[PDB]
Order: sequence, then C-alpha cells, then structure tokens
Amino acid sequence: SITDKDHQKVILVGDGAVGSSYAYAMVLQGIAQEIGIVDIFKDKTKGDAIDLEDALPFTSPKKIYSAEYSDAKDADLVVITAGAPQKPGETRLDLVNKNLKILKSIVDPIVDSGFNGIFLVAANPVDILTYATWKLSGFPKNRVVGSGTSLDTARFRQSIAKMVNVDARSVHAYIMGEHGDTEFPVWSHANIGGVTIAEWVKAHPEIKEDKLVKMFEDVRNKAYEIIKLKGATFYGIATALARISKAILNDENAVLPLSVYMDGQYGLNDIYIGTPAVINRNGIQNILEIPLTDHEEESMQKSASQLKKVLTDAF
Amino acid sequence: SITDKDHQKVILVGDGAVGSSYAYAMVLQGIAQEIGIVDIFKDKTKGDAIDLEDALPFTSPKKIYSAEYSDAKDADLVVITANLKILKSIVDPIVDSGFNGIFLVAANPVDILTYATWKLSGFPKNRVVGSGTSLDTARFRQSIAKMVNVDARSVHAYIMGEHGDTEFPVWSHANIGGVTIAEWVKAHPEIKEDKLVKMFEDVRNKAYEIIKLKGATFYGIATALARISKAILNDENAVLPLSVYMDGQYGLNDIYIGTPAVINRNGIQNILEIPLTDHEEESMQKSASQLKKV
Amino acid sequence: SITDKDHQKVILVGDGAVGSSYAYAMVLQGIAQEIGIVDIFKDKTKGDAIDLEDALPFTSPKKIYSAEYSDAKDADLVVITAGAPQKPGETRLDLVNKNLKILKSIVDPIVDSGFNGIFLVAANPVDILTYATWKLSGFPKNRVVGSGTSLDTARFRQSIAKMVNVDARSVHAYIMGEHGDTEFPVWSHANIGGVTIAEWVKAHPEIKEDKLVKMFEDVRNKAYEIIKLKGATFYGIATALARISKAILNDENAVLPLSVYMDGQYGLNDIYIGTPAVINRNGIQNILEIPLTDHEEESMQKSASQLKKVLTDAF
Amino acid sequence: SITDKDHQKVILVGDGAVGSSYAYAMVLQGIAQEIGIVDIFKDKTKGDAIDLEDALPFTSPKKIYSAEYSDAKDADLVVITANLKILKSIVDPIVDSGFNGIFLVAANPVDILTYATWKLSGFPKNRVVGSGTSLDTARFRQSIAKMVNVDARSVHAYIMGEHGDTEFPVWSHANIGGVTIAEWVKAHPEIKEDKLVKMFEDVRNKAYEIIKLKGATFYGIATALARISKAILNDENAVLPLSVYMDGQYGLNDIYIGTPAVINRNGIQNILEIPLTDHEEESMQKSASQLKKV
Repeated sequence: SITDKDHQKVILVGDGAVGSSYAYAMVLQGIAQEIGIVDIFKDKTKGDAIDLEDALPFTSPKKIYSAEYSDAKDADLVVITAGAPQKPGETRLDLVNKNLKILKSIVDPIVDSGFNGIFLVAANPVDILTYATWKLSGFPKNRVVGSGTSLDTARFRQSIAKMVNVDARSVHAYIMGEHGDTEFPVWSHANIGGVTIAEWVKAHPEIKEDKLVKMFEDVRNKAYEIIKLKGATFYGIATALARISKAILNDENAVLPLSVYMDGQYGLNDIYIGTPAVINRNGIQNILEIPLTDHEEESMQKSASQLKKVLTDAF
Repeated sequence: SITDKDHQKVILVGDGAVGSSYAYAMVLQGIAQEIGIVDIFKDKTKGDAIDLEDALPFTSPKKIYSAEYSDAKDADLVVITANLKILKSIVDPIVDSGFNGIFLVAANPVDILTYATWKLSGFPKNRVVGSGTSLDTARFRQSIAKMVNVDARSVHAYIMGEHGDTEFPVWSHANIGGVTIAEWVKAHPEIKEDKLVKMFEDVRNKAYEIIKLKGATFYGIATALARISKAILNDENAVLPLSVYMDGQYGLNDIYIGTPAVINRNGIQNILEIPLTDHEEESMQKSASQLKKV
Repeated sequence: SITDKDHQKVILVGDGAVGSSYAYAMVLQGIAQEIGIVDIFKDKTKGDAIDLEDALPFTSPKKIYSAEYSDAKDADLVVITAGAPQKPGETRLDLVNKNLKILKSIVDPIVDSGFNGIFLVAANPVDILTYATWKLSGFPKNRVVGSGTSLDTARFRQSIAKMVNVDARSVHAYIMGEHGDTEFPVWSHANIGGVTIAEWVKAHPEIKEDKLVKMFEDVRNKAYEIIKLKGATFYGIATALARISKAILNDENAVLPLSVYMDGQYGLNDIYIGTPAVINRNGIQNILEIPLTDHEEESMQKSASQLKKVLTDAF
Repeated sequence: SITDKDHQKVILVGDGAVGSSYAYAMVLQGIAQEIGIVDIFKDKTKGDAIDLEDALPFTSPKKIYSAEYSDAKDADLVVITANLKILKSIVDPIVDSGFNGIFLVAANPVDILTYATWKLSGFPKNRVVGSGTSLDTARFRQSIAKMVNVDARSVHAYIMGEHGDTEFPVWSHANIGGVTIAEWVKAHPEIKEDKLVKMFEDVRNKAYEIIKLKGATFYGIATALARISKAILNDENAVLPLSVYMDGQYGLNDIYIGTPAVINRNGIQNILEIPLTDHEEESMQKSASQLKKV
C-alpha cells in the first residue's frame, strides 16, 4: 500500500536541553510518529526516551528510542542541535573549525545510512553550520534548512505584542541577517494586524523611538539575559524547531524566517542567512526578498559580509 | 469555588445550515462546554442536538440540547444566525432572561442587524459584535494563497466596509509574509493587475457563486464564527475584521461597519484604524453612507 | 527527497450530507493535505469545495477540489459514502444489487487509476458494501475497511455517559454485529473507567435493568429517530469517519469497532462484520475477539447468518 | 459582563524540572491564559518565564511571569511541585491571599502532602487533589501498549494505592480495547505470566531507572499534571487515577490515596471504587495502613 509511507520519522542529534525540549514539544503536539534520539551520552538518551514515552498515553502514539546514525536511513527529518560551545578566549574561526569536525562525524554516517530527507540545523553558530551541513552532506540547497532568526523573530513579535496588548499571532515583524550580534529588525515592514509600526506610533505617540530601539536591543541580547538568569535557553528554540518541523511534515507552504541559501537576494551569494521563506514537505520553496530601506539593507550587507569572511576562512 | 465558573456556555439562535455547521465546528474544535440551540423548528433542533452529541465521544465533552431563550440567563455568548422584526422577537426575550454576555451577530444584513441588536439589547457597544467582513477577508486571503501557493495563514489582507456589494479590498496594506502585494507583483510580474481586480470581484460575488452551485453557503461563515467565538472564550486579544461601532474612525460615526479590531473575553478592545489611501477611504465613505442612510 | 511523500491525499466519493460533513471535519481537524470530492452532481461538488476552502485560513492548509476517479491514482485513502437508498417495498437483496452496480462503477475506475491505498466504506448497507468493495477491488482484506458499528458504539458510549455524568471518553462499551437492526450491545465487557456496567449497577441500584435495555433499543433506533426529526443523519458518521481516517493517516494502532473480515473469529467466516480491531497506516492489523457470553455470541451468530445469506444470494 | 471570568489563571509553586516542564506543557497545549511561577530562586523563575514567553507566538497567547504567593488571590488552580515544613510556608500565604480554587499537589510523597495540604488549607476534601498514581498508571498503560503494539489510549489499566513502593497493579480490571489482560493472554500465549510480573516491577521502579539514566524524571509527571489541569479547566468529568480522600471506599478512612475518580471544574465529583480481588484488596489495605501510620 502507498499508505505504508504514512509514518513520519525524525532523528534528533543532540540531547541537551534544546534537543530534549524539542522532543517533548513534538510529543505534546502530536508531530511525527517516531523519534530516535542520538547523542554521545547514551545513558541520557535512554533516560530521556523513557521519560518521554510516559507522556504518550495523554497524547498521540509514537515510537521513541535512543538511536544511532544508521537509524536515519528512512527518516524524513534529521534535526541537528548540539553545537560545541565557544570557550573563553577562543576565536570565532576556532569555534567554527571544532564544530566542523564534529559536524562531519554526524553528517557523513547519516548520509551513508541512505538518509534522503531534510536536514534541520539549530546548532550554533547556526547559519555557518547550515552552510557546513550543505557542503558536507552534498544535499540540494533547499533541503538543508537552519532555524536562523525564527526565534529572534518570535522574541521580537512577543515583545511588540506585550507593549500593545495584542496576541503575537497578530503581530508581524522580522529579525533578519545572521542569527547573533549582527542581526537587525525589519521595522519598515513590521506591523500589527496590517498597521505598520510607523503608522501605530503616529496613532499612539506615547510610544517613543527610544523604547523601540531598546526593544530591539533587548531582543538581540535576550539569550544572554536568559543564560544569566537560568543558565541556558531552550523553550524558545525547541518550539520554533517543532513549528518548522510541522511546516515540513504537514506540507504547509508556510512563511518562516529561516536560514536559506542566497542566490542574489539582498545582493548576497553563496551563504546561508536569515530571511523569510516558504517551506513545505520538499524544503525551501520561495525565498522572500523583503525590499529593505537603505539602513536595513546596509545592516544585511554588514551581517552577511562578516559571516562570509568567516566561511571563506573556514573552508 | 471560583472554578465553578470554568464552564463556558453558548446559546445559538437559528439552526439552519449556518447555525448547525457552527455548532459542529464548536464540537470538533472543543470550544465551550455547553451549546443550547434555539429555533422555531423544535423537532429539527432536537434532531441536530442528538446527531451532534454522537460526535462527542471523539472529541471533548459538552452539554448540547434544544434550548429556549430563557436558557440564555447564564450564557457567555449568544450567536444570532436566524430579518428585522424577527430580531426584536429574539433579543427581547434573551435580554429578559438575564443574559449578560456578548452578542455575536451573523444574520444578514449583518452590519445593520449588529447595530439593531445593539439598539434593541441596550448592551454596551463593545459587547455587540458582528461577523462583518471576517468571511470576505478569509475568502480574500485564500484566493491570494491559491494564486501564490502559500498557506493563507501567511497572507494578510482585508476586505472592509459593509459586508455586501459595497465592501472593498485594502490592497495598500495587503501582504504575503510582510511583502506587500505591490512589492510581490514587482518581483513576480506574471501576476497582472487585471487578475487582482478579478480576484476581488470574485471574492465579492463568492456567496452568489456558491449559492448557484450548491444552494447555500455555510462552511465559511460557520468557521469564522467559531474562530471569533474562540477569540472571546480564550481571551486572545486577536485582531479580526468585525462589525464594530464607529466613534470617529475613518471619519465615521454611529454605525457598525467592518474593520479590523482587537477582541477578547470582554468583547471589542481596540478598533484598528488602517490608514487608507484616498481611493480606499472613498470606498469606506461610500459603503458607510449608503449603510447609514438605510 | 523521501519527504515528497509527506502529503496525504483523500478522495471522497459521494458528496451528500455525510460526505460533505466528513470533508468539513477533516478541514477543521487539520487531517490530510488534499481532498478531492467526487460525485455525479458536479456543480454540488464545486460548490462544496469552494465553501470549504473559505474555512482554510482559520485552520491548516489543504488542496480541495471537485475531482474524478482518475485523481485517486496517488491517493492514500478512498472514502465511499453515498449508498442508493432503499425504496418503499424494495427487498434487501434488491437494495444490495442496485448498490453493487453503482459500486462497481466507482471501484473499477478507482482501481484502474492505479490507486493503491485503503478503501474506507461508509455507504449503506455498510458491511455488505465493504465486502463488495473487497470483491470488486481485488485488494487485500485488511485494506478494505467499513465504518461498521463505530457510530452505534459512539451513540452507546454517549448514552451511558449522559446517564452517569462522565466524559464518554471514559466510557468503554461496544455495539457489534452487522450495523443495522441485528446489532447488539456487549454489556459483558462494557465499563466506565474500568468498572463494568454490572458492577456499576450493583453500586447504584437506582439504575434499573429496564432502563439499560431501553438505552440499547434507543441506540439501535437512533438513526430512525434523527431522520424522523431532521430528515437525515450526518454529524455522527462524519465524525467517526474522520476519526478512522486519523487512525490510518497518523499510524495510530488504535482500537476501533470496524467492519472487518472474519477468518474464524466468533465462529464466523467470509463476511465483513463489526468488531473491535487495531488499525494503522496499513489498515487492519489485529481483529479483537471479545469473549462473548452465550446470549451475546448467539446475537453475533444471528446477525452474521442473515448477513451471510444476503451476500450469498447477491454474489 | 459575565465573560470577564473567561480567563483561567494558574499559579505554579516550584520551578524545578517538573514545574518548568509543566508550564511548557500548558503553553504548548494552550491550556489556561495566565501562569505565574513562584519559587525561592527568583532569577530562575524570571529566566523561565521569559524563555517560555518566546514560545507564545507559535501557540495561543498567555500572560506568564515570575510570581509571589499573593498572586494566587484570583487563581483557578495552585499547582504544588516544590518536604513538610516547606509546605506550610506555601499553603498559608496562598490561603491568606484569598485563593479560592483547587489545589493540585505533585510534590513527593504526594499522598501524604495532599492530605497535608488539605489539613493546612482548610479547603474542602474535593478541592485538594494529588497526582497520586496518574503517572504510574500512564507508565503501566504505555508498557502494555508497547508489549502489544496498540495505542496506549486504547489500553486501560490502573496502578493504585499510595504512589511509591506499596502501589499495586489492578490486573483484574486491566484491558486492551475491552479485552481483559487474562483474556488477551489466553488468545496470545507467547505473553508469559512472568513478563507481566516484570512489567509491573519495572513500572514501580521506573523513576529510579530514569534517575539513574539522566538524573531526574519530569516529562511524565508534567504531562499528567497538564492533563489533570485540562480536566478541571475544561470541566470534563474525566476519570483519572488521583489522590483522593477516603470516606469508606475500599474499607478505608481519613487518608488520601490513589484510585480512579471523576474530576471536573469543581474538583473531585465521584470516587470510583473498583471491586478488587482479595489479593488486590489486601494490597490496597497494606498500602493504606503503612501510609496511615506515617
């Protein structure tokens, strides 16, 4: 039967707080039918798998288990989460190189298993590791996807939502560029129920320019704030990963801000970087090129340039 | 216990295709815990209630029954789908029951009957809500979504004004994932201006086309009513295009007309005044004028 | 990419109140990504498709359209709903024969399209037409499924639920046999949260035997009551069909009372009849054989015997 | 408006792995509209609240914040996960706030601390609920589901008694789609009695195994707490195994212990007394005895 294929299988690589929280999100939302969890720390993955299985009688059924790279053979999705952290005083290039070795030891056995689905990359630095996964795997550009600025965009939406007291699902505003210190807000096309932020501020002049600038700064620094407060961030990114997973596995043609391959968009080439894109069961369909102001376009060029320099030195 | 209040009750007035379909939507999506169905045809409402109850083992539980206006005493929401003298015969007994929630009006002509429900009921402006152009807006979004092959949930565009022949599209603020339609056409010039014109004309005539094909429209509006119901009952502060009372917005006063608004458990919280182009503003003024005259 | 298959497609044959309501249930619950609606009345199917599409912006996306049998080529599921109604004074055998001709004109072009999924049969008489679909299609027994007594079982559960004031999801009780006048309740294994009905009645002696007997009678006659009141029944069966569809398309291994092929169970052979079964993406896995009391087993034998006689005369 | 009440508020006490995970579950499933998180470690609760808020654009909206006991004034539900003197320092200020909803107790030893919360709070018996053997029951169901390759939602089996080493399986009423385990083994004799014994022993030791492997258990109980929370807030009259007050059931009095019960917006509505075999009843008596003595 053609309906022998109606079994969606996800292989998760990295079972830190991000990977674990992602698996839990997929369990609670009933997304996919099978999750294999791969990590060097085997005991932890078994522990997580059996803790997660106990949730199953209150949600939809799944097979969940501690897995190996060879289990990716018939997977739909390989989700790569756990980047080696930057050490005090280590360069960005050194961070990249140590992650490339590790990432090679994940991607090569996954490819060798016969895996032929979509790579979803969340490991930091995400735009760089998305590109690296593309280079290592040999896959088509549109089947290697990074989480990019999807989380920063959610943070930005929720911050605006709180300021104006509106459901963030009615707020539409992007953060773009390389996820990290060089990302920028796209204020020119940001809106609340279709009303641009510029228009909203005209109607509500108590909202000062200084507060909007600070709101974006606070978004850019949000991970640092959360890490300072509780040690690590995870609920945001796990949720954003589950959302991306659903867009793929339910073939949605949803627009999400993701790390996608530049082929001329924004005057950029041959890097992965954060922009809105349409995603479906076959990966990235269209890349949306928001017409940026001169100030926004310069931010995009600066973000990309430093990123491209690091990629060039790295490969 | 304060938790004795965690029981949400809807009274539906009118059990035609629209009302029936709305009840089904509420059942399937697990919205509210109690639905009473009020209509002159008592046998039908009983038939519907018991057919609907049969869906409940595959969803979350509810109390569903054939109801009378007096059952609105402790309802959260009265949804009117059942037409001017008829409305007075519904609203007066609902008010007389002690009902003290939110009126959601879907009966046609909706903007007029929303106003009329406000006048008859004596309720505050923000607690009498009409479905307005929420359905035309969904039609418009889905039509754009099909043209560009994108989830409609990523298309943002409004139809505004009076629901009916004088409604208009707000192209100036319409977008797909934040990229305005004018910007999208520049990037995708196979999309001709004439197709966009036609798209809106097809949205405006869509009820007529559906009626011609199968006799009546109901899945669209049922679904829009359920969505509005969820925004209220889950206190969302969602932005939806609804029939709301004009107190200066767009230069208008003392009518209910379609515009985006924030809605929550207490009804309308903010009315969004989209800055319209001169052409869009004239369309709004003309739609409102003719409506106000009636 | 293997994730080119993550697009679930349902072809609905019959766009009466049952088929239409089913399509609406699938839209609201976000089940499957594509519904093609096939009916002799083409205008009605176009009308329904476009009315349904207007719901899409408040739920998950789908392709919905007026379809033809050839569109079943790559479908997961073909759902057959609209049986020709029994006319006053027409025999049951005549009802069967006129439905067989029509059903042949559906099943042969579906098979000829290359369809290779699962047939879900809801058209009345359902157990007979499930068997007939099996005979006509050539498919394996476990990929031709009828709705059977899933709806009667829901009616029974909800009636008990109302009597005792408990969520019907906590009530577990079956109606079995041929869906229709010969079906019977399985009181011996019926329970509320694990407490059998016999045990519940001991604890709550206000519940009289006469009331339980009447409750089952009222379930058996429920369609007649609904038809007398509003002309037709549809919300019950549409919901039960969507539930079965979800069990298949999400590979649940759920237990549902369905019309399934007897290979010795209950002392029966070579008929489709209603019993609990496990269903998943490949159709019927296990058939559950509830150990019936002598009275319940005799009801099952009588239901099956008359059914088998009609099938024999018909083929 | 009566609809001003359509806003459900939870106060969570204890923001360790269990409490954090529960908040995440409530967020993802769209249960309640407001979560305040109370813990001695204020920086952590703020860190969690803002990490959680970042999930809200992909789900339904909520207010989520670092909270204090005084915020329980108008809560629907107080969920205690944070341990005997500690409990008095939580319950007294919650009661003093004016809180008047339902206590859901998950802290270990749960049956004891549920009783203690009842004693300290002065609340009615049916409005102090413990998670009891809801998690052990889920473990048991999933373990059977895996053995037979059936959705656990179609497996019905209970663990009862005090949550902990004296709990026991109710094999006499356990079933898979209505077919008792004794009946299933007759049809499937590759399933040995020894495997069933082991299965229960593995359920009883499961927390220990999980702790050994990853240090702490949390997804199971979080999920069970969210399910109980939904049963209350959506007024379900669902049957769940919970810690409930014994008033004669199973020959027991004046303790909280695990048994199936009906729960709705007002808390416990009926306690189900499963007719146990002599062996199962003795297990219940022994579990209760030792508990009562403590």
